[PDB]
Amino acid sequence: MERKISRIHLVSEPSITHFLQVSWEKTLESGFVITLTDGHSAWTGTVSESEISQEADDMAMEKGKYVGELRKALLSGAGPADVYTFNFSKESCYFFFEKNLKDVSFRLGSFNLEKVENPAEVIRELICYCLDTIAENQAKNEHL
Amino acid sequence: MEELEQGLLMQPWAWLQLAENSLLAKVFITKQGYALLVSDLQQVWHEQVDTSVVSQRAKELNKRLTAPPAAFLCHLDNLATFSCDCVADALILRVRSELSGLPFYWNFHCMLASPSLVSQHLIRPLMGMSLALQCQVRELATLLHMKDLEIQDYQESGATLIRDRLKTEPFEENSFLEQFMIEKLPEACSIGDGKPFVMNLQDLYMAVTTQ
Amino acid sequence: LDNLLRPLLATFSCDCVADALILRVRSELSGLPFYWNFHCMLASPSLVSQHLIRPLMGMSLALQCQVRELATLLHMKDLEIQDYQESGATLIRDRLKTEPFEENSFLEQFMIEKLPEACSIGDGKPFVMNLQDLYMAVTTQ
Repeated sequence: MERKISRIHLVSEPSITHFLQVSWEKTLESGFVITLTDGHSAWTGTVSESEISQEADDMAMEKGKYVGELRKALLSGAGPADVYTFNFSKESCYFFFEKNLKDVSFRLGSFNLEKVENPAEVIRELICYCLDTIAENQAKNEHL
Repeated sequence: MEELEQGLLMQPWAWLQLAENSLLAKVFITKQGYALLVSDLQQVWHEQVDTSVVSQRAKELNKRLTAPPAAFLCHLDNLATFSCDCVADALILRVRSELSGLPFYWNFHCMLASPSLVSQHLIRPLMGMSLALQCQVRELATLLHMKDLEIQDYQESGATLIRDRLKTEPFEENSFLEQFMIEKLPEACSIGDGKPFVMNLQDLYMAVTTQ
Repeated sequence: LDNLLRPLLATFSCDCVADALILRVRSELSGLPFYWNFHCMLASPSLVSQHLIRPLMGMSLALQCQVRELATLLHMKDLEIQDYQESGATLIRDRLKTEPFEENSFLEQFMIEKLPEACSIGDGKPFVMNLQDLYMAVTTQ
């Protein structure tokens, strides 16, 4: 079971850091649950393996290569030449995310979202986890 | 558009490797559309397309991750997997390429090119270049006779050769045209797959198109 | 018809119906006149291929080979004249001195000055005079 959270900025909110959380079982291709927030409110959505198959086979692409791309985009595997961009409307609960080359954008995928009724609870969970994570590296560095 | 045509006219010939055969193509691309001409060295085909057809056809062939036709045009400028079919005479070139880091596909529905433009693009140009080449041969020949005059000037008074391997027989066209006919005309005039033409003659091609 | 044409290759008239070219001969035979009409449909692009283009490509590339070998002959005669002056310890009348041959300049000057007339299509008259021999030869090959 893998979790991966990512600090993001929606284009609609340049000054607000949004946070993209990803949870999945070793494999983003199999399907995942996604959660977005901005410190006052949070949203969640879901995508399946067949959705990714359909996306990748409308990418004209081998699935897996598009999965590596997704690893770059959503799990922060992007490189210095990589410029992804994220767009979401809180009113419509519709997300999509794109790729910037040739001075142009390329929508990579797009998700149906929903606002969570308990933002604060997912928030506590995420940040407890993060605290734990911090602390571990701290102890390790000490020993080293 | 007509700019596409006129630029194409000045476009030299490329050479294409299909898995089935080879091809020669001259193409003129703009952000406005494209001007192509393709031939298999027995038949020629033509296709001319603007950004609207580009857009709709890409959508059909390639759907989502959508873009400006000019972006595709730019990638085509980059210039992948090529295939074609001579459906009735629509030589539909089928090209799989890598665009946006991903597989791309387009069909050039190249109908038989028109005899007017066929003149305009091969024959009139070919005839022009062949004649210009003959003028080049004549001028190099007169230069070699100037050189023969200069060498015979040495030969009339002293001027013995030191390097016993620099001898040149006096230049006379007919015999060398004959030896060209016999020894090397077969290998030369071999049509092949259109490669030597795209290799060496494109300079003169563009020049003759300009003139 | 042959006896009439071979000299010329009597009066002739030509007309193009929509696609076909129609060729008319006004002449005489046995003192009597002879009238015939040619009915030539637009030729096929296999025919066009084989009779004009592929042979004409062939022309172009063969004369390219001509130019290449004749350029290298120019360079070898340059080597001979150099052997004459630099080590042969001899001079000439100075009225026949020729520039050492380089194909790049030669080409730039040919295409700047001679090319406007070197590639001229014209009536097809110069084509059918100057190269029909090579035409024949490459058709055979």
